Amino acid sequence: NHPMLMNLLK
Amino acid sequence: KDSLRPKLSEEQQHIIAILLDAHHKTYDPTYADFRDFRPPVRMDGSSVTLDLSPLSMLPHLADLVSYSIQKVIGFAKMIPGFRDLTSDDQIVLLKSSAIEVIMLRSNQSFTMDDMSWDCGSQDYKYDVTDVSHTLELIEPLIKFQVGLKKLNLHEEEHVLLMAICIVSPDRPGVQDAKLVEAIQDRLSNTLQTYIRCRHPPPGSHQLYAKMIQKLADLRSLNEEHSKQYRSLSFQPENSMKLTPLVLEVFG
Ligand SMILES: C=C1/C(=C\C=C2/CCC[C@]3(C)[C@@H]([C@H](C)C[C@H]4C[C@@](C)(O)C(=O)N4CCCCc4ccccc4)CC[C@@H]23)C[C@@H](O)C[C@@H]1O
Repeated sequence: NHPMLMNLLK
Repeated sequence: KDSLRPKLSEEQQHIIAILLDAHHKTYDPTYADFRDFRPPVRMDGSSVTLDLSPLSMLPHLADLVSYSIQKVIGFAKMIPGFRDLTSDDQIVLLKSSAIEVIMLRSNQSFTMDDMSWDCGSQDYKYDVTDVSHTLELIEPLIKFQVGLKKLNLHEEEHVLLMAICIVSPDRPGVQDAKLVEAIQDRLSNTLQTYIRCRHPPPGSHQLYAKMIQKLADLRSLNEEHSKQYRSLSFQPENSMKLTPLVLEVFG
């Protein structure tokens, strides 16, 4: 449930 | 027996070069991006008199924090070893340390001439009045920034402290604490060896112990920021003024 933070770590 | 003289190893010199470079790419000391934020509002629109709404600075500071979260993430990804972690541990480390790294890194713009964060112009100079029952957070915060500014850290020490902050193995939700601890140990030894070999006396006296105390001070500010944030974000009129990234990270 952290899609934006997860996207920034890609 | 002469092998006990501290010497900064080649890997330790690479770690410093990477953290310096990562911070130079993620912290713009000209603050040019601040123009993209929702404008700061201190004067009444009718602008020789002050605006009396206590949340008039919220759109601007919310955009500033949200932007700074992006830069902290960008810097953390360059921390040697951070990418060996699972994506869950990375998320747990950033969620926990984001507001602490923001307060650490803000010390670059903080000035003791008038105890404000000065980002190149008076539009982007933030004092206590702007950040303003938020004094529960702001008075400690300012005492913290003064104490940190007085340590007179080399840029090398400064970025190392930011990286040691992010990679804390005791953060809640961390799964692989042994791996996180090994990454932090490599950074801690770098900083301790850096101070002993590169930081001349007298400023280097007890410096590492003082820096670790600032990490301890940050925990208390983190909890304090958490209480203020949960009471602010509860009112829908105020959370409308937030950004999706801040809501996800701080919620
Ligand atoms: C963030 C940085 C900089 C400064 C950081 C500052 C100075 C301004 C005030 C900052 C952003 C603090 C925030 C306001 C904390 C804010 C941001 C927020 C929304 O996360 C929160 O809950 N806060 C504390 C509750 C305050 C509620 C309130 C807000 C506005 C007006 C009235 C009441 C936290 C760190 C401080 C400048 C530069 O060095 C870049 C750096 O990354």
